[PDB]
Amino acid sequence: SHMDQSSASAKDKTKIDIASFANDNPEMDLLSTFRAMTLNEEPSTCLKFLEKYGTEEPKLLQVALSYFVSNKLIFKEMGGNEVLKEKVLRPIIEGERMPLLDIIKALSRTNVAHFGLIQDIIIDHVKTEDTEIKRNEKLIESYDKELKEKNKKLKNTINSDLDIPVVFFKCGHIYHQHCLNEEEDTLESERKLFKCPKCLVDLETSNKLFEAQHEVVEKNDLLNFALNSEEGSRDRFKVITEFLGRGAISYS
Amino acid sequence: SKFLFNYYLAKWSILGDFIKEYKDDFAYDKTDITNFIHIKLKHSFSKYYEKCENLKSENEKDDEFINFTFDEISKIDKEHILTLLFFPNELTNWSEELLKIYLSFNDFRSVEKYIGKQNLVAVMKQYLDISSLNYSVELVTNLLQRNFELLDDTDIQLKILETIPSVFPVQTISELLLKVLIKYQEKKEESNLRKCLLKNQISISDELSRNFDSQG
Amino acid sequence: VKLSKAMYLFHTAKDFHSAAQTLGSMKDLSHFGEIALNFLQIKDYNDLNVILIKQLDNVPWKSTQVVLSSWIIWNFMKQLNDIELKINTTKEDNLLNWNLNLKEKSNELTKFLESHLEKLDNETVYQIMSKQNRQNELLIFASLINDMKFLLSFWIDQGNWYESLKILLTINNHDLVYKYSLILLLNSPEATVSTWMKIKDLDPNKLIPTILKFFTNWQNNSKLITNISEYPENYSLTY
Repeated sequence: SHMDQSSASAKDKTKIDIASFANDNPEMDLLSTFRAMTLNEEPSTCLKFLEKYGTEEPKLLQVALSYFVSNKLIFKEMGGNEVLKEKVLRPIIEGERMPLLDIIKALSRTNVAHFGLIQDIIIDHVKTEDTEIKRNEKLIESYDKELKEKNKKLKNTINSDLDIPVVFFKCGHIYHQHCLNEEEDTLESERKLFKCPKCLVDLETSNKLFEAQHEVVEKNDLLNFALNSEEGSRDRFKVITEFLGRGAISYS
Repeated sequence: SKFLFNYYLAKWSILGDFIKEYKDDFAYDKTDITNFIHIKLKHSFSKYYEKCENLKSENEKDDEFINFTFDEISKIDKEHILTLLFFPNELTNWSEELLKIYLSFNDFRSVEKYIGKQNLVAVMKQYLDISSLNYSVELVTNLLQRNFELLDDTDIQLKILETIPSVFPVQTISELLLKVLIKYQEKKEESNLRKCLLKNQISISDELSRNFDSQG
Repeated sequence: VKLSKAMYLFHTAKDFHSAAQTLGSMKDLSHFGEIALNFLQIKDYNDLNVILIKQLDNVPWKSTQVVLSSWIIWNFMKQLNDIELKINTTKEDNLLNWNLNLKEKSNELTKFLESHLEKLDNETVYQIMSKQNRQNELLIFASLINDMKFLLSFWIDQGNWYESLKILLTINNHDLVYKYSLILLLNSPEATVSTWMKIKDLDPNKLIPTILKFFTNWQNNSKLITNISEYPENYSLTY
């Protein structure tokens, strides 16, 4: 078959080539082989192959973003730049293919790209900057009012208030500091096992804390995995902060 | 006393040619305008000024004489250029004003000295008239990178990005675009972190209020 | 009293280089958020890191330590960018020393990572540091944890053929080579052939289709050459 293919020439069959991939399952490997063949001989058939097989071609599209723009002469032969702007750039931008910085770096990897594509990138960056500025302004406006209201409420609560100055246990206990409760030593019971001072021992084993810790760890791991898969595909940011806002610091 | 100085003060053809020759060069970090003037003077007059400079050096405290000399230089102006020889570092003897001459042909040092939050896009537009194939782009990139902290307004940043050249390679502006994007992302992340911290503080206050409610 | 004593310095003196350092001597802390909130407005990365680093000793029931560790990694990374921006804000030697101190801070970041490497391990630092570029820190972290899976891909993408070959030589999996030897052979068959010969543990049955593809490419190159037309073909035949 290899000898016949070497002898054979001037044959064009896009559909037959996909079905003649032996296992016909390695679509990514077939796309890589097609890119290698284009490196050997690029006749703009890569666009036809992408049109014929576009599903799950996000990685293929990312590779083509540099394959079709590897050479300025090849890019000019590849329908100049209108086709890439209409088909390649637009679909990649609208399909959330990758980060804007990654695309900018991939474009900067070349050295003979016209500024018209850079002009479209500048328009997209202007839109993104406007969105980011609006989001930052809204966040600051909310945060200032929230901080002012919280400070006022805390001041009112403190001024509002077994009445000696003391810090009550934040897990269901309260006592007067001047009544010798403060500074009881005993190594602070090692933070009292992250619980209020019961001032007594009732035995009955100890598994609630372990169960709570295991549940918290499992929930955090599941949330991180789901975010990376669906929500926080970019990074744990805006998700780790969200978990921190739930009160992970505890200190109760 | 001052009469001899007035006589010395009493006692602009090649200046235009020298200015044109200096303007011919379009280097981002060439010799300064004062440095270029000093080099031209060395190539070249100033001996009489040096004689006046000897009196000027002895006039380190004669404020009235300094003002009189500045007024005489203004009245003895030569193409509004020779005063720079008499005032190499005495621009306040007689800031919003040097750009007429310092920024006329080319002065990167003077541009940085007289830079500001406003009157920035106009300077970039004026410098864009170099019409070089790539030297103009390189000079614009150097000017942007030199004072990259000057631009700190969203509207100003948008206006600056709008007037970018449309025939320049993306590689030259790639570093600036990446820096701007990174700065914007960092600012957004900082704002989000501050909001999360404020929410955590509000939750702590709410927990304290709930505990107080439990306390009776 | 120690907390109250540091309050006066924080309110008026504001010398967190010593006040927070003195405040860092506290054994147990409760108002961490309140202290951080005031320190947040100060925007002093060093002061925030000093309190956070000491607070990392509070192991607790793990899990949340990673959340604190993520902020610790970000704080140092954010400080480096601020220092880099300040370094790039030149308009000298101390700044170069600060840049050297930034390398020392990077060494401190490596030292901080080395000390608690087992404590903080979620692969999120790689994602966190990726968004801010700075590939040197990512490479150092990859060298810290012996995986080389992402390191090999990064080296292949960058184009360091010699470094990629050196990394692949140490790897004894022989499956990654059997998968991606085609690109390496196409890039430099001469070095690849010697590397494969010296590597051993590579069955000739594998890459047979790759060998055929390499022969076809060599013939295509030879279609327009006379003297060294079959040079890649000669290398493949010799291998």
